[PDB]
Amino acid sequence: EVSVSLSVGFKTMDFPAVTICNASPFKYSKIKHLLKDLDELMEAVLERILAPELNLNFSIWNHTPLVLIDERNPHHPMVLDLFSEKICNAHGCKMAMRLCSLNRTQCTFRNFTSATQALTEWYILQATNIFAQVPQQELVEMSYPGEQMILACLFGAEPCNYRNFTSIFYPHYGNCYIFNWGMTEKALPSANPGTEFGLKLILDIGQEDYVPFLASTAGVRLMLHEQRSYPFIRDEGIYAMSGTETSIGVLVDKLQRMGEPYSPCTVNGSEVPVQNFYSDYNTTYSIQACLRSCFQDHMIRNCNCGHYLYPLPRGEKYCNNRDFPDWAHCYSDLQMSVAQRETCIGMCKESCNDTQYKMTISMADWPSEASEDWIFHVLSQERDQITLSRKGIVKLNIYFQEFNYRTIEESAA
Amino acid sequence: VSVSLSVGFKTMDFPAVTICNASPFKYSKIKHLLKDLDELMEAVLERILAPELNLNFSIWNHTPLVLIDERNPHHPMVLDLFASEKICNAHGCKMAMRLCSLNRTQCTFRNFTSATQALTEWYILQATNIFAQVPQQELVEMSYPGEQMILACLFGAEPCNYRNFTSIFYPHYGNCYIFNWGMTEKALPSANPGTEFGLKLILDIGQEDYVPFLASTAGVRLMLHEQRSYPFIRDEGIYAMSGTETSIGVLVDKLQRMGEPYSPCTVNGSEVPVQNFYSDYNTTYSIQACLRSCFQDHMIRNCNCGHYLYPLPRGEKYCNNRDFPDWAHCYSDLQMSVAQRETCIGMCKESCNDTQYKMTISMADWPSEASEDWIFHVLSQERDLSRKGIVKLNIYFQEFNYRTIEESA
Amino acid sequence: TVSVSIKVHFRKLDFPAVTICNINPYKYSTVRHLLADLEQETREALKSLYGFPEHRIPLLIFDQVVGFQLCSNDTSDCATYTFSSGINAIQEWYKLHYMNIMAQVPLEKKINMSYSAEELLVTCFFDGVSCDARNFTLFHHPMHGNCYTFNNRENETILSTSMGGSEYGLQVILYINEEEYNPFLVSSTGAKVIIHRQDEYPFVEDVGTEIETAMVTSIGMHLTESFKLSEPYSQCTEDGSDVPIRNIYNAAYSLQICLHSCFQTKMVEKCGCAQYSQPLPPAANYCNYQQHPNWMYCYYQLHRAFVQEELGCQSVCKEACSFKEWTLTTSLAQWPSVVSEKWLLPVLTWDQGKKLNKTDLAKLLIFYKDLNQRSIMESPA
Ligand SMILES: *[C@@H]1O[C@H](CO)[C@@H](O[C@@H]2O[C@H](CO)[C@@H](O)[C@H](O)[C@H]2NC(C)=O)[C@H](O)[C@H]1NC(C)=O
Ligand SMILES: *[C@@H]1O[C@H](CO)[C@@H](O[C@@H]2O[C@H](CO)[C@@H](O)[C@H](O)[C@H]2NC(C)=O)[C@H](O)[C@H]1NC(C)=O
Ligand SMILES: *[C@@H]1O[C@H](CO)[C@@H](O[C@@H]2O[C@H](CO)[C@@H](O)[C@H](O)[C@H]2NC(C)=O)[C@H](O)[C@H]1NC(C)=O
Ligand SMILES: *[C@@H]1O[C@H](CO)[C@@H](O)[C@H](O)[C@H]1NC(C)=O
Ligand SMILES: *[C@@H]1O[C@H](CO)[C@@H](O)[C@H](O)[C@H]1NC(C)=O
Ligand SMILES: *[C@@H]1O[C@H](CO)[C@@H](O)[C@H](O)[C@H]1NC(C)=O
Ligand SMILES: *[C@@H]1O[C@H](CO)[C@@H](O)[C@H](O)[C@H]1NC(C)=O
Repeated sequence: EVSVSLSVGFKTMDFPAVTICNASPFKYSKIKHLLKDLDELMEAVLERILAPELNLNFSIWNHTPLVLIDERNPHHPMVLDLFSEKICNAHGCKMAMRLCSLNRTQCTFRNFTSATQALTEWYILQATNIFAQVPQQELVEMSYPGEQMILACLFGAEPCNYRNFTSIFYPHYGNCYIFNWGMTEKALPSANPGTEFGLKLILDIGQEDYVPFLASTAGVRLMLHEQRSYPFIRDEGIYAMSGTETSIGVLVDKLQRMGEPYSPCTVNGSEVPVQNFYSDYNTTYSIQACLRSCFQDHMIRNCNCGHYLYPLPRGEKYCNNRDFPDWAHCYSDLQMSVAQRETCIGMCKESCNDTQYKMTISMADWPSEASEDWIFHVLSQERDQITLSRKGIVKLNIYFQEFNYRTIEESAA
Repeated sequence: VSVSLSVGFKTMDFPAVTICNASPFKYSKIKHLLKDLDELMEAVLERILAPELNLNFSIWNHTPLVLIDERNPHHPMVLDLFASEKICNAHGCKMAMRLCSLNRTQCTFRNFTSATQALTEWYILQATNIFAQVPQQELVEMSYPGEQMILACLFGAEPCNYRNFTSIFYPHYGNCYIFNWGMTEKALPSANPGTEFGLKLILDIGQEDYVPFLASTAGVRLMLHEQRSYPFIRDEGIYAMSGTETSIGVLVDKLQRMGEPYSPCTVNGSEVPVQNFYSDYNTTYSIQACLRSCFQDHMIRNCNCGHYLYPLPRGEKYCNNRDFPDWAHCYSDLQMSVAQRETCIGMCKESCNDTQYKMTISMADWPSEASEDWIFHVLSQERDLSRKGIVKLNIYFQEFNYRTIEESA
Repeated sequence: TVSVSIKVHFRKLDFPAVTICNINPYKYSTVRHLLADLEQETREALKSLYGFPEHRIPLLIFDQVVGFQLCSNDTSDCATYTFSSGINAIQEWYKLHYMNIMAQVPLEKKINMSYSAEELLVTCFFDGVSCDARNFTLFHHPMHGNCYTFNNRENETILSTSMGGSEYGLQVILYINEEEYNPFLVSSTGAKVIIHRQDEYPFVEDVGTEIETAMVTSIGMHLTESFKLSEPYSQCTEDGSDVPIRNIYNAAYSLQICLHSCFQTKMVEKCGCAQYSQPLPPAANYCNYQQHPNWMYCYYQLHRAFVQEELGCQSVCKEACSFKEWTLTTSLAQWPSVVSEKWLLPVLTWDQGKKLNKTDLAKLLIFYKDLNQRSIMESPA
């Protein structure tokens, strides 16, 4: 038998680890030399849809071509490759990707009701087939640098620099910068609430240099997490707009359970059967890392290659249309299999420390119209340089609320 | 002792709501005091923005900005702003405020890596040193008046105006206006959730009249708090964005402690020496008000003057570089002094009831494009205005409007 | 005495019902034929009072201070409302007359005049697979017109989330036709959304989070439950089965449903007619100026009594013992980005079948941040 107890208030503790990413994975001016064939084909696809009355690298097209499927005639539904001459958008018509495999002898569609989503998903798949062929230490160089992003930083009263952030390549968002990770330095504590004693940032989005067909949303991604824990920012993260001062008040809501003799959770990675592919980051155990390692294991066994959005064990290769032609078919098969998702859930233990950095988020315009000129003129000098604009700059404060913890804990009777 | 936790909805007094403009003063009203500091701030920007390009050196000498250059560890050096004229921004170069005392025979630095932070903090100190010399009865006349701030007010369906708000002067933010404070009238109860029964405000930012080099965020400061408590806007307040309708759902979250036989907390302020108050009103006790009120005792012992951002005794004086030249350094010593921190934290004590108002924020563009031009014509006619100069603000109870944690023996 | 305990689970998780509304209830050009006289009178009032170029209850001026008064029949008394701003005068007077016009129009016609699901929804996408206007249920609300509910329809199994995060939740793009807004009723441009149980009434007029156009709104959420004990331990009910009040919302019991049902019943007692803002109780009529010419003052008195708890509703209705909540984390970003406007807006208007303006659109993401379901249980010792 276990008895629960509850504690609430303010306590001095390590300030959360904050990870900053840009909403675009790459700098278009630095990666357009790889994507030019795909961009020319994407604009030809858009012209075929939008302006049909008006050569291309069809080796890209034949990987997963988009098809119109027209069912306006129940006795003769007809499927047509995109390549008056109008494509159908009536109530009986849908748009799909033809995912073919085994020398194309047997294959299936992935279906969309709308062209905007069909084109988004098609381009993401094709761009992934291109990025998976670039070595990661070169792929890092055509993403956003800490020099460009972190215009100013100040923690409490201590000045700060982009060299205070640990850098990782999170393949869906490119380079990400982690403040106060507590990995190779001692983590910073704080002992007072309010913005005056918190993290103060000014960030440059570089919005005009986005990849046009990937970066549909503009802002930074943010995530608060424990020291020495991996930032799964595609699940947990929030956005922040440019042109505003965003203020985030943090409260650490924690729930601590008893271990194996009382519940099936774990305090370590031990006696979990899944091989942890995030181990090379030296991070602490997490159910999220276990689930993704389980998926990447199934991927490496069924497709014979690993997917680009996940880490990779030492002997394997990422999936390419050049090396592994069937990869898109088998990857969609795995990605959509709910039985596979439940298998990983049934295989990974969850950790006994559940913790949530609860946030109250508020916003206002920044700079004011009166204090605009001199702030942008001075911000232009904060780098070795001018290429700056209001639509690019975020002002961001992160701080502890008056009560900064709520802990619920189990104890043995 | 052991607690019990509960959540629900009940009829109760609506929060007190403090409305405050982001800029503390109207530039058109105060720029005659700040002229000689603005002329110097323009020159300080010339030597940073366009270094290849008459000064009041008495304003500069109070706390210069200096370049600290330590790229060459064998010979690190510090230089006043007053192969190139360019001040270095590279890694290893810091821009810092030279705080000094005793005819500059002792000094200390406040370090910044970024020039936009250094200039913001330099000006705010030099401005503060000027406001401290204006009597509050006159300094309150240079800030935004209530009748210009509150354009329209409606509580559920009861109409209100700027005269339903209690005026206070909070030196960091200028005039603030408090709704439903319960100080000179009975507080209003609210018995329904949702926006239709909440407080509905239309507010004017007056953005064309902000001070250029100070208070550089555009919006209204906002705080929800208890009846008859003083609003510490800085610490638990938020901003609200202009050009939008901001909707704020409220939940009253409480902690009730067991008291003396079990804990050191107090029922009211009668046990504690809270001598200094921000205003003449009979506001309730709080540990936050005690710590701030205690800091000023130690600063009036040590620096012989009280700080502008803090309360003041009945007959003492605010700090000026005219009367108290060393005050700028002396204040920075007190912030770092462990003895000052630990002695006030020892004097003050928690309250038995501990209430916090939690908020859920949402936003939408306002007005609608269809109602925009009759809205702004009516608001223009009634002053005898533009989208990004106006705020609409709704504050209402959530479906569950209280959460309580109660200690028991 | 009782023992509290906490059970946390990680497993595939049912998705809530999501009710989405436009802030504006009807496409104005469609209702303008009903509201033509009221628009004429309102523009005459604006031209009379404020020079703007542009019958039982007139608009008035007082020693300018502008207002109106609501009067009783069997005595000389009236409740007089005087506003220090013309915006409140005009908006509140217009809404009085608007609600007394719309209360007389038949529901069959109101449902046809408001938005269709194919108009409100440009795209929908859930769990990585396509979704369509046919996946939403109609929810007609008297102050928001046709609202539409995701993941709540008859004889279909509830949709469940087996993967957390933004990519596998509900993603929907909304068309918010702001050139067809009503000039005097609706002064805020956007949409609203409620997250609720499948058997729970959304009350989208009260507590809905608001969606801004030219923006992507990212509603990440966690699930938490609480289970209290009824009597002897607490004066609380698991169901509506043992409270005297009749439920009129055709939805599972909750305290606000009980309080509103009690008040709507007290109105059918005292004023002889039902308030149009709320569902119609059995065998009643909505109030309007021609059949119930003095209901304004009756409602005023009755609600004043309710706030002073004189009607008993607050003591008769009880808290519900089982409680489920989704703790939302709303956050916003600009959408489309300035580089993606070049192709997103053309393809979005092709997906409708003029070019869309960036401010006519809003993108909404609703997702479980993680599959962790917390619960707090109370049990006898
Ligand atoms: C994608 O859509 C296509 C077309 O609607 C589906 O293909 C049809 O599936 C039915 C049921 O198996 C068959 O009877 C038809 O003959 C198919 N038509 C064609 C042209 O192949 C397909 O099943 C859908 N696939 C997915 C994964 O949604
Ligand atoms: C704003 O202040 C006015 C008074 O200046 C309040 O009006 C009074 O309201 C009470 C009821 O609460 C009446 O008995 C008085 O007769 C009213 N006086 C006048 C002169 O009308 C008004 O209620 C206040 N509004 C709010 C929302 O607080
Ligand atoms: C949206 O509604 C459609 C139609 O009710 C659903 O279509 C069914 O989807 C399942 C797989 O999820 C198929 O096995 C059925 O054959 C489909 N029926 C028809 C008539 O096509 C669809 O699942 C719904 N999608 C969502 C996300 O709710
Ligand atoms: C098509 O584009 C790819 C890059 O995406 C390139 O490697 C290939 O050589 C191109 N094919 C032709 C025929 O130009
Ligand atoms: C986990 O929870 C227990 C609860 O007592 C706590 O002691 C421990 O520090 C928490 N964290 C880790 C990493 O074990
Ligand atoms: C400089 O400014 C001070 C106010 O701080 C003023 O008293 C003095 O007269 C000024 N001197 C000159 C030369 O402008
Ligand atoms: C504190 O809370 C209790 C709750 O019953 C109340 O009676 C009391 O008046 C409140 N205030 C003080 C100062 O104790």
